[PDB]
Amino acid sequence: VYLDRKLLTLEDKELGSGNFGTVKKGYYQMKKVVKTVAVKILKNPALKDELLAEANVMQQLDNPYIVRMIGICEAESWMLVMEMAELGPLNKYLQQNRHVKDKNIIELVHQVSMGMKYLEESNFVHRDLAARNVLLVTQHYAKISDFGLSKALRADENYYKAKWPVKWYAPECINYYKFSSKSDVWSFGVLMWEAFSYGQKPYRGMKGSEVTAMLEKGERMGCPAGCPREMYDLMNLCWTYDVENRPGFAAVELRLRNYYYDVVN
Ligand SMILES: Cc1cn(-c2ccnc(Nc3cc(C)c(OCCN4CCCC4)c(C)c3)n2)cc1CN1CC(O)C1
Repeated sequence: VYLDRKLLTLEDKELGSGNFGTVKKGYYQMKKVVKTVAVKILKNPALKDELLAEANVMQQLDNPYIVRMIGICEAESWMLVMEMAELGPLNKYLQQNRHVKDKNIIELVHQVSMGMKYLEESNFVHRDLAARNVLLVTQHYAKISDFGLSKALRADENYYKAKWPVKWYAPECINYYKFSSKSDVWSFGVLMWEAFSYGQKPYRGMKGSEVTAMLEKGERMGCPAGCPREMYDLMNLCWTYDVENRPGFAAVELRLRNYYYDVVN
């Protein structure tokens, strides 16, 4: 799972840019066929362990609706090589594809729920589940990306305990610093609202404490325009305040599954 640098060929263009460095499109030369890849390149304080951690999480993961890691490449700077989802972030796609029918959005978010169902079974917490971190291969095929804040849970516990996306975070994450798969279900609820709002930002114009204050009164984001009423119930079900009463992805996937096939039938 260590890749040869002379086989890789990177573009000059950047896809994304953070403190890590860059994300660039490229081509990894396989047996005969050449595979297209998205490569996360590094920019020097020992934040190289953070990248190794992300690679180590993706190494263990293996699922249709998760971004696959091809391997690591030590050359000039550290590089996390992944398979290429050509259409990009879900939020940005839906922003500039308003024609996308509501059936198609149910399909795309149900795919995310199945990836998180696997993530829950595999005992990993994502901790950054947003519409920006869902990448599209096709209009009808999504993958969950960005495992930089992801943690593998121990066999005895069922939460991790700790620059946060407060708008995607559950009450227990803000108050108690406790991250479980139920905390990701909360984030999936915000991700659903994002998708049915066509990539609109949640809690628009509000600060973290104002969002925290709003949610404590029992006030939740309203049903976005054209969103099916059964899908909006699932958002509010994902936004259960109590951690224990909130459903896991098994339940979230099962409702999205059943509802989806009453639309296509
Ligand atoms: C670690 C990582 C892997 N990737 C990946 C992983 C696999 N595939 C891709 N493909 C991809 C990724 C992006 C960010 C993307 O948008 C760049 C295209 N946008 C259009 C105009 C500005 C850039 C497109 C069209 C394709 N990215 C992205 C990231 C960074 N995450 C994505 C999240 O938004 C920040």
